[PDB]
Amino acid sequence: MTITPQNLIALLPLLIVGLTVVVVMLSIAWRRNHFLNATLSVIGLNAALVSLWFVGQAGAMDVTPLMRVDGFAMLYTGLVLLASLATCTFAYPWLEGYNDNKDEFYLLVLIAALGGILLANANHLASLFLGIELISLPLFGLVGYAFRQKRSLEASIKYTILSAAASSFLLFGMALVYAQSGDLSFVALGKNLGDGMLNEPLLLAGFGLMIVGLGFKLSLVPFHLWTPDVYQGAPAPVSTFLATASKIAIFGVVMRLFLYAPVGDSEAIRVVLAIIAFASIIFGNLMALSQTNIKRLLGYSSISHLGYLLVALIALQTGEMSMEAVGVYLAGYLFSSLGAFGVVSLMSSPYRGPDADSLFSYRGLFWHRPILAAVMTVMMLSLAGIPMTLGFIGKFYVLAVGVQAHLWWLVGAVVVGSAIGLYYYLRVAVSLYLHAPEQPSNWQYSAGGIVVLISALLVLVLGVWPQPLISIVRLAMPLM
Amino acid sequence: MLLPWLILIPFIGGFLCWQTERFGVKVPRWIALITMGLTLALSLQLWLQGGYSLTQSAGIPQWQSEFDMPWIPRFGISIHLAIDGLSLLMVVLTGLLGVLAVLCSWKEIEKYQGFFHLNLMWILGGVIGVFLAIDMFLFFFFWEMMLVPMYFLIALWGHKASDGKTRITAATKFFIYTQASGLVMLIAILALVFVHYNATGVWTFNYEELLNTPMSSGVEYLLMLGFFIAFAVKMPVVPLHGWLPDAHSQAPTAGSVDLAGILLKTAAYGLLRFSLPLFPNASAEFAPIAMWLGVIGIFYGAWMAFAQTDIKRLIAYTSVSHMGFVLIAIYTGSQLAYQGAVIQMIAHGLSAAGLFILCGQLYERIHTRDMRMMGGLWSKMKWLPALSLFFAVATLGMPGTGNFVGEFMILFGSFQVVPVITVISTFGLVFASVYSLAMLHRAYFGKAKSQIASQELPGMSLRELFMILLLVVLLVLLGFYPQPILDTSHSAIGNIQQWFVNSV
Amino acid sequence: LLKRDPLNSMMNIPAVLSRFAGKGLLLSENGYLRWYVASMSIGAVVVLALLMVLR
Amino acid sequence: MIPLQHGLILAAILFVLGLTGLVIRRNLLFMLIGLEIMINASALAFVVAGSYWGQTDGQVMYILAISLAAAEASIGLALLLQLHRRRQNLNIDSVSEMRG
Ligand SMILES: CCCCCCCCCCCCCCCCCC(=O)OC[C@H](COP(=O)(O)OCCN)OC(=O)CCCCCCCCCCCCCCCCC
Ligand SMILES: CCCCCCCCCCCCCCCCCC(=O)OC[C@H](COP(=O)(O)OCCN)OC(=O)CCCCCCCCCCCCCCCCC
Ligand SMILES: CCCCCCCCCCCCCCCCCC(=O)OC[C@H](COP(=O)(O)OCCN)OC(=O)CCCCCCCCCCCCCCCCC
Ligand SMILES: CCCCCCCCCCCCCCCCCC(=O)OC[C@H](COP(=O)(O)OCCN)OC(=O)CCCCCCCCCCCCCCCCC
Ligand SMILES: CCCCCCCCCCCCCCCCCCCC
Ligand SMILES: CCCCCCCCCCCCCCCCCCCC
Repeated sequence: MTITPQNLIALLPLLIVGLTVVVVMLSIAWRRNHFLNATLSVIGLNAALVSLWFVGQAGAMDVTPLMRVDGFAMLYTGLVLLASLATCTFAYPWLEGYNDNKDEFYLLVLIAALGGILLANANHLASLFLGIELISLPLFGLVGYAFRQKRSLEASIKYTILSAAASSFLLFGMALVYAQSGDLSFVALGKNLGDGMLNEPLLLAGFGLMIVGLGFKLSLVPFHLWTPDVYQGAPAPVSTFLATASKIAIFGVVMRLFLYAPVGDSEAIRVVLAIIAFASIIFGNLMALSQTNIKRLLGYSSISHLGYLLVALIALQTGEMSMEAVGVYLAGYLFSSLGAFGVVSLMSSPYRGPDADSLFSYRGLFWHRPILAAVMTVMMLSLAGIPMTLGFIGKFYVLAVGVQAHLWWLVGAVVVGSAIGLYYYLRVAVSLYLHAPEQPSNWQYSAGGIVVLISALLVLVLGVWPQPLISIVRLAMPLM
Repeated sequence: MLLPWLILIPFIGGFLCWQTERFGVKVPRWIALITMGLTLALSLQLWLQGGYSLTQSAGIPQWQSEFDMPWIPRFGISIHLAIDGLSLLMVVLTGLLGVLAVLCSWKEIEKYQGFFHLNLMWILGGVIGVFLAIDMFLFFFFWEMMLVPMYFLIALWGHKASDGKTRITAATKFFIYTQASGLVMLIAILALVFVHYNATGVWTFNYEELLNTPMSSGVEYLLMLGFFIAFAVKMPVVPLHGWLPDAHSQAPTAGSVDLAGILLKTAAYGLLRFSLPLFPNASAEFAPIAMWLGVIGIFYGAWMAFAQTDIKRLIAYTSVSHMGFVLIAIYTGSQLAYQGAVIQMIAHGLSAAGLFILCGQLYERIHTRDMRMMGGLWSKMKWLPALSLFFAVATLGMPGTGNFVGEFMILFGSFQVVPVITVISTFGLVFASVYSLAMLHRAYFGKAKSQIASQELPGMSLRELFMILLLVVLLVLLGFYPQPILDTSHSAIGNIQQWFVNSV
Repeated sequence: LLKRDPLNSMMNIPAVLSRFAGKGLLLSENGYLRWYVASMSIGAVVVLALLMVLR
Repeated sequence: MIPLQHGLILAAILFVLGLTGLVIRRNLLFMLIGLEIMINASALAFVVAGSYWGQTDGQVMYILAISLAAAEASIGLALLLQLHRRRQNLNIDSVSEMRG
């Protein structure tokens, strides 16, 4: 369909991020300046947030056969933009330690944010596929940005090969779904069925291959083995972006796909997703038990937390507040992961070159970085689902949503995985305060410290008083 | 209106203890003392003005004081506090033990002392919030909120003679036990709230409205089992007791941390307030299993206490056996056994506080806890062995101390309800005398078994001696004149019992 | 017979099972990209077979 | 007159052969070749489905698919060249340093 000016108003964050990509690229073409290009990128992302306010002042409508903009899309756009802004802020000191070109980083972060926004508004299989690829390829660049280092090149090769394979799986599944149902829009996948014929074998096989691709992207068992290697090998701001923005955007488009598709309330797909959620929770928590590397530990943590989110997704076509639970949990998980990966990024910045080691060495962090240790232990308590943290509010939402839908196996899985998480998260948070024998001064490092401190304060305050976040998420509802 | 201040004065006091460390390294102890004294004074003022002795039973709900303020209105969650006689007795007891814990941390002045006092005050405020909250989410929030300062007190400020990894192991075991049991309770709470929402149509976590929720016997049994698992971890009920002696042994060696966090029994109160009224039919069906678990707890705790070579683990298993007696008392339908349970909870608090303070003083004098390395200490110390003799005599169940009053009222009511269990439990009293005399013989009587015991040790200070003598006076007065406590708890206990027996 | 707490040990054995299961699951993280592709294809086979069985 | 089943079966055969080539080959270049076979097979499946319905959306999905194929072939060959110039070895089992 044609694009009216109101439709152009509803595309405002997408347009502003694309224009920021063009402007930053032309500025690099003018002169290779780190500060100006980083500033232009963060100005473009903040302008995209203000454009989200302007989009909210407009209506909720279908801008294309491809895109649909509503409060759901606005919430996920805001989450992706916050994650991208935090990634740029954490990236500046680390890139200040870098030696090669250091503005293509911000260009790639902007293009990945553009893909996240497209997935936030995606109402079509074409827009879903394109948003996944626009997330993925800049992350191929960003994970191997320090390709002279062995670990970053290894993580880049693994992520590139496995994401190309997963995109092939997703595209073949989309092709089988389109072979069954003549339309590629979300609301028409399974529409031409009735009288108990919703489980068409070709439609289920197509959704299975799409589940393979998306479950690679979400680090769900058994498509999870890439996660600790890529999280450990990637640069720490890249690990921050990969943990927050990619997972949030892909899970949002999966939420909308299962909300809108008439095949979403299928018993077979629900049982398969229940198996995947159970295995993801238990396996991620069990594999994170004996990890001394903080980044591998957060990779397995991401596996288990996406399992909890999947549990909230399974109850979507039965209950009502599954969308609200996913929103609250995703806000809490975003802020906790931003704090944890930002502490990891700040202590690993500036970049020490490809030859020097990059181990975190979090033991006894309090005796020389007390504020970062306090932020890190708040984040470790939040990822554990401890009360007085927003992670507990998300976990409580997941438990309430599971109890309402009689998903008792998943409820018991959440309880057991939470106990295992208690063990390893408390191990990290108490190793922060022990005594270690042995083993800045610019405002961008201070900006990263302020970002992790504000994330910690948000986690604590919204864990004590979660009503504002619930009220914000509840008014961000999609088209029914 | 004073209940929010009963919770908030410990939190504000802990924050001021943390902040006023810059004014001096020996400053925050005075702030902690002042705030715990303020909390105790406010509890005593609520006791005096409440008129609990003249209150007659009128049925649940019946609150002497109440406070309500919306917290999460989406789920119908509100900060909803209420106090009656049982909650008031528990709040006065935790205020008194908090003052004792501040006084026991005196003359331990190191770096980050203000954060130690902050953790202590937050544990105490969480305990008070557990005793005051009468909606499910706030009760669960206070139930799980105590575990983080407790974990960091055990792991970071713990027993300095340990390996360092043993303290972390004990603290992690405690945290995993209590938090997993709490999560099971949260599942039971959420399922009860959803059953009520399907039955009526309005979201609520309020305890008053969640009463008389129509549900089948199996669902009610499952909800009762979730609540009981959470309370049975912290009661402790065997086999879920294993966190307790490890948490006591690896606790900070002043002994104040035991009184602040481990010594009090919020789980018996939790059973009385949220298990019998919310699920009376399920509790009535579960009563034989719970009473046999109590008998097993009595005998297992006595046998474990006899076999210890460490004093702190001996006192911990003593606590396990006494809580087995209380657990037997709770699942009867006797007002007399419930009053005995209340007296036994208070008496166990006083006697275990005295025993743990005396053990901490003995350890700071002889630098070991092994009873094989100590002996003949009656001839070497001035005050400690005689007071330890008194407190072992009190935990034995001696008439003249409140432990006897509580235990024998429990046994009288239980014999009126279940005679065989009462017979076996009185033989458990014989086993209690056996382990108390074993500890006294191994520690203070005989010949010295090492060179550290063959020396004259310094006497106790005036502060430690006076707070131990305060505990002695309180136990003796509770043994000889327990009537004010019974008159305080009578109306609440009668409400619980009449709700429990009229609905079955 | 009870001087080393037996009930505590039979409540400790879930931690032993969890540690054993974690060590067993960590064998799949061998770092080999061909095994990661193979595990993705195995998961695809399992998901498709479960969907066809459940119908 | 050409069945939809036959075109989809042809695309499935090519996809499975590309996945097998991706798994069994230890050289990274042949892994990239198998990836190209897989993405071309999925694009062929989209073209078959679009031709069955008489819609232009199948060829549009093909165009997006080959845009992805071109860009990720470029990225994968750049990473292959980097691996070759840093190790003088294209064995994918040698680049396995990070492990659980
Ligand atoms: C404080 C609690 C915690 C907050 C955490 C937030 C995390 C996510 C951030 C983005 C969330 C955006 C959610 C927006 C949902 C809006 C849903 C909706 O329908 O809004 C419509 C409303 C106008 O009302 P109405 O009359 O309905 O409009 C239709 C008229 N045709 O229009 C609106 O409501 C407009 C909404 C504009 C939002 C602008 C946001 C700007 C960015 C703020 C960032 C703050 C810093 C956070 C990070 C700290 C450091 C890490
Ligand atoms: C490891 C710890 C975690 C363990 C796993 C999590 C708990 C598992 C609970 C399994 C429950 C099995 C229920 C089987 C029947 C389900 C279908 C059914 O008919 O349910 C009955 C009822 C809904 O039917 P309806 O007609 O609406 O009746 C309303 C009045 N009840 O249903 C309802 O009204 C609600 C039913 C609620 C069931 C209990 C939920 C609370 C669980 C408490 C803790 C776990 C059990 C005890 C501890 C075990 C050991 C850890
Ligand atoms: C009576 C039956 C009915 C009631 C059931 C009630 C269930 C909830 C309450 C009981 C929970 C029991 C938990 C037992 C384990 C407690 C944790 C523990 O012991 O941690 C210490 C230990 C670390 O110490 P260490 O072994 O020295 O170090 C090895 C690593 N270097 O840690 C480790 O070795 C690894 C610890 C991994 C994480 C903890 C284990 C979680 C297991 C699932 C928890 C839920 C269990 C549900 C019920 C199961 C059957 C009872
Ligand atoms: C890592 C490895 C280790 C960690 C993981 C280990 C396993 C963890 C999970 C353990 C718990 C498993 C699930 C237990 C609950 C089973 C629920 C069930 O079977 O419900 C069926 C039925 C539901 O009620 P329904 O019949 O529908 O009611 C309508 C009319 N009556 O129910 C009923 O009708 C009532 C049934 C009551 C009896 C079943 C509950 C048994 C609970 C066992 C634990 C408690 C035992 C007693 C207390 C011990 C001390 C705490
Ligand atoms: C309610 C928030 C809980 C999480 C944050 C915890 C950190 C608070 C601020 C830092 C305080 C650190 C104190 C460390 C004392 C270590 C003493 C060791 C020697 C005894
Ligand atoms: C290795 C970790 C394994 C964790 C397993 C957790 C299992 C928790 C208990 C689940 C119990 C589910 C019972 C469902 C009964 C449904 C009955 C329906 C009747 C209509």
